[PDB]
Amino acid sequence: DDNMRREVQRDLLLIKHRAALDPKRHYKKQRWEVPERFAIGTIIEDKSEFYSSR
Amino acid sequence: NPKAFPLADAALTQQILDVVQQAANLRQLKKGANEATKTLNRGISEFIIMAADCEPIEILLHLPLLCEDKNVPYVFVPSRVALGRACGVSRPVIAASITTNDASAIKTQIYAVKDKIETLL
Amino acid sequence: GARGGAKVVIEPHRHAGVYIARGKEDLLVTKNMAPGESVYGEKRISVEEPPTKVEYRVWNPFRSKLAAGIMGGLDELFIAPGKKVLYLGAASGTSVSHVSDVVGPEGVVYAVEFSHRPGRELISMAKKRPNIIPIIEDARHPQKYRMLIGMVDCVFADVAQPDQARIIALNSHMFLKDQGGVVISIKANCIDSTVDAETVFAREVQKLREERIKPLEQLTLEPYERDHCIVVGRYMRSGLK
Amino acid sequence: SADKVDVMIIQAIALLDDLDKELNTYAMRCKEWYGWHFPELAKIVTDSVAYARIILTMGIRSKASETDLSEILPEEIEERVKTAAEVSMGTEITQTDLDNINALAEQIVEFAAYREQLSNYLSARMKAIAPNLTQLVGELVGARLIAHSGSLISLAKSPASTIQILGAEKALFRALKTKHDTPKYGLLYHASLVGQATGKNKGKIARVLAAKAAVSLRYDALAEDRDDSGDIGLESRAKVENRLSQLEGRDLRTT
Amino acid sequence: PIEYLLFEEPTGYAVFKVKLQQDDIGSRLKEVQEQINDFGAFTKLIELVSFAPFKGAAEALENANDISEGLVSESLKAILDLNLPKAKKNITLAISDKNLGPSIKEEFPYVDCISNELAQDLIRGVRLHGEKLFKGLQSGDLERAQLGLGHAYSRAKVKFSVQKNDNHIIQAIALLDQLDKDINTFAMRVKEWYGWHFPELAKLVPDNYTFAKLVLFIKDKASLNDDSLHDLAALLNEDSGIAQRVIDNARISMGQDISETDMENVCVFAQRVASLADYRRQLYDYLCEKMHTVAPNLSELIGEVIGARLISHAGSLTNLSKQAASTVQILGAEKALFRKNKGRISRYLANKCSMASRIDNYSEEPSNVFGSVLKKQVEQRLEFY
RNA sequence: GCGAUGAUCACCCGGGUGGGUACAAAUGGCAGUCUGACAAGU
RNA sequence: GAGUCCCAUAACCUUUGUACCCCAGAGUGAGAAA
Repeated sequence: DDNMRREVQRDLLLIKHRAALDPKRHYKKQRWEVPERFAIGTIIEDKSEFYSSR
Repeated sequence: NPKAFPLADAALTQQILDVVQQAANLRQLKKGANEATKTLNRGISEFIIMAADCEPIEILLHLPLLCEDKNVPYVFVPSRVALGRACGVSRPVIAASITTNDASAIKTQIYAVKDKIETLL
Repeated sequence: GARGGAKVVIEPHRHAGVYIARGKEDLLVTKNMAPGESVYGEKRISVEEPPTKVEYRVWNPFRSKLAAGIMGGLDELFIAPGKKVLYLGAASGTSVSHVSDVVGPEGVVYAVEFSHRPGRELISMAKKRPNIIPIIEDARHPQKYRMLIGMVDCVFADVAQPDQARIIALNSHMFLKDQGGVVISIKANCIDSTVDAETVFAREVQKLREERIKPLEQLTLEPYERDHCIVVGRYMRSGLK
Repeated sequence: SADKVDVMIIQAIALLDDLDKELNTYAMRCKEWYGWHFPELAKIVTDSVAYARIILTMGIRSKASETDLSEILPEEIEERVKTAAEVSMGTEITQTDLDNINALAEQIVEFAAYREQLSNYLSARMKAIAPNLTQLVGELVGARLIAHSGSLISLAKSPASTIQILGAEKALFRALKTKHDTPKYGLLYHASLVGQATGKNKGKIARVLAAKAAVSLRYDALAEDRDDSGDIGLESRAKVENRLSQLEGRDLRTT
Repeated sequence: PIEYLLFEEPTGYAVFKVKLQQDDIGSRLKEVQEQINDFGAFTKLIELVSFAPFKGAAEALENANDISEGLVSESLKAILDLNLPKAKKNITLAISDKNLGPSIKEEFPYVDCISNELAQDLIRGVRLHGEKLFKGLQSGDLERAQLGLGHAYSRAKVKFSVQKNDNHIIQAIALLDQLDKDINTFAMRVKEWYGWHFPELAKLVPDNYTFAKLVLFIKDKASLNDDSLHDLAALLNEDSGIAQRVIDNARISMGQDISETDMENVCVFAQRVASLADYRRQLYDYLCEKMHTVAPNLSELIGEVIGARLISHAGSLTNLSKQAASTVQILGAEKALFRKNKGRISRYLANKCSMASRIDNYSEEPSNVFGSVLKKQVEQRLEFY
């Protein structure tokens, strides 16, 4: 929606500049202009991953 | 027809076990069904040896389903007591796995037996 | 890395029907046909849309070779929404389920498998996915199941046999459309362990040209797999020149 | 009087919302569980109560050939489920399974049978505790307005503006603090009169209807000798309709 | 020299007549390949002369297996007999399968089967256009029959069965706990509604299911008779003495009398809670029986309800079996299904539980002999620690 | 009379505090119920 | 004049009650007892 909720706006601005978040990561080079169709989602872990990745 | 299938002959079984004992000395052998299940999941298994006289066999029949899906050869040996003796441990072993290592000193023998199991299957 | 409650941004991939989930890490994801369950325990992403809760599945390259193909950057995939696909060597729903996701409800997938132990699992997954036709039959003899397959826009073959070049040809002649796609996953150990990997790939490509399949592209799947390459070709019945 | 307690209204509406959820999940559970035997039904017949009745009339696909489902489904839909029956992918089930799935289906129709009974009871209650309000806004919206305030008296002591926007505090009270425009419908958007309006007239009718709602509501709560007739609401309803017709009669476009 | 063409379709068999024969020497030329794709050119080659749909789904599967093995079904014998002229010189029939050829020849000595590339090419055309060539003849829909036949053909070879099936267990558990929640929720509401009319009873009879049944009897507290006292005394027991208290306290309470219509719902609503508890008791027994049939070894080791929850957590019995011993332990570690010395027994039970699942999943008719001995082995471990 | 069908691996005074996981309730908190005289026709 | 349409029929935090926990997780993999 054109409302472009600031919470969503800051999220995408935190992915355009993700190289500086952590000094040990150093991702590939890419631009990532904001796409005109995208969605925000939450990962759902497997029940077998209760200790590992939850 | 039988659930334990295919079953290696006397000529092949001695060859298989001879690989098992050397893999044990070189720390390239995983012993037991639970270990063998992990190796298939991680994709580090060369092939799986199983005991056809396990009481009951059904407690190791999950391995063939894993073994085929990952295209890992598998074979049954008639005896679990003999298989345990080859592994280098003091108890019977119903299932074992040969870990993958291209730098192993026994690479040729593992690949030789691996070919026979593929033909046998 | 990609823990449970972490939020992610889902955006479309260059290939239709495939999506990317950004964040601290990037994940290749496809939309779920049967929401609320995982077929091989993959991570899933849930999105609220107006509100209905859509669900996405993570595609693990180390488990499915086709996913490794996307990561390496295959230029052309003939698997796309609304296209019939013939999947040879469907061991289980590890990769067919993801292929079923891409084609959409409109498309279909004919999963072909030989061994019965995985077949029972292939049927079980198939019931949840209406657009999958499971064929528990030997792919070396396409005639046995000719009743069960119509024309297919693309053929994907992951069969690990030394004589796969014959399997791909016979199935392509019967069912693949003219100008249709062919995607093959080649494992050099399986075909000829004596000779190096590159020769087998060079040898395998030659057979396809003999069989009236024009190879468009070959990609190696490292670092995900060693000794593998995916060759994408077009079935040019008219002429390969 | 035993017939003039509003606490039955607040519980009845609260129970009704709970029922709509639980009846949904049971309907869902039947669709996967019986859909195992015959997965094509859910796509064809979407209504939950209808779906349960199909199981009741025919237990197994084999019965689909001879069983007649006309009272449940129209002709064109009803033959589709027959055609799907013979070609379907699902597995056959034992009688022990069928009795259990059959028992679940009876719960679906039983709840739907009781759900409409609760709606009728709420209508009778709403027509006895605040008859004027029901005539104007309606029973269902009327009940919710009472339940939101917690009591009939408390709603009566509220001005017309609050009653307009009773069900949209989050949008309203977000808007006030951030200096943006405020909502204009609230809970009344589901009133029948507002639905009839269109365009910007919906906001105007919401204001007019809410103002008359307070008048009809206060007469309901504070009248010592109220007759259970709703006359004040009925005359109030006439005024709102007259405002609606004149408001809608105007055309912005030049003629 | 091709004159007739036989095509096998999931709806039925179709026979065609080849009006014109395509060039043999130039078969690989781009032009003769392109006409196969174009419908305008293809119609000039072949025409439909007959189409015999299958009687039913069962017939289709029988012919699907017969076609798979290169055998001639009674239906195929009929259509060829009706169409192919009797024939020194032999009528030529184009078939896809070389294995099917000898079977046809034995039945019909006067027909010669051709399956060379020329025949294969025409078959490719027929498969390509499908229903377009049938000129509106009722072939149903070629895709829906294809889907149905495929599951039928596949499961026949695998010998899939309902006895192995455990999805029924998964559904029951998700419903059983849902019933438990809804019985409690509505039963709580029944207390509130009848609480207004006579609040003191909700204190007297804490057991909700007892309370619901008793409310069905004492609809109006004003009704108090010694005969009624005995009747409600029959409900549950007078050991608690509630039978006397309710009679006394009903005479003397602040409960506010409510309308008959509202009374009508408290009994009707309480009836619904009563039915659900009755259904929940039935469903729980159904689950108990099914586990004994499906997973006798797992059910005996830990229990019917617990094992079913473990199966649902894995998502299926097969998923549980394939998992390693360590994974099974954390599978029930969120609800403490298996629960330092306390931890050791939990881990030990996990291994045995994993062993029990394997026996259940890969046995056509699992027996409970191995599950019992597995349990006794745990008991000896239990005593030791 | 063992075992790969799996060995091994917070605080304070018997009592009390600290931290964690699943559910339920709260007339507990966030938390504060919009503006107010013109508008429509000739 | 004025965002129902980010479920105020709700989310989050706090308190209480109940039932369990204070070990690792793609857990490890040949010791234990004397």
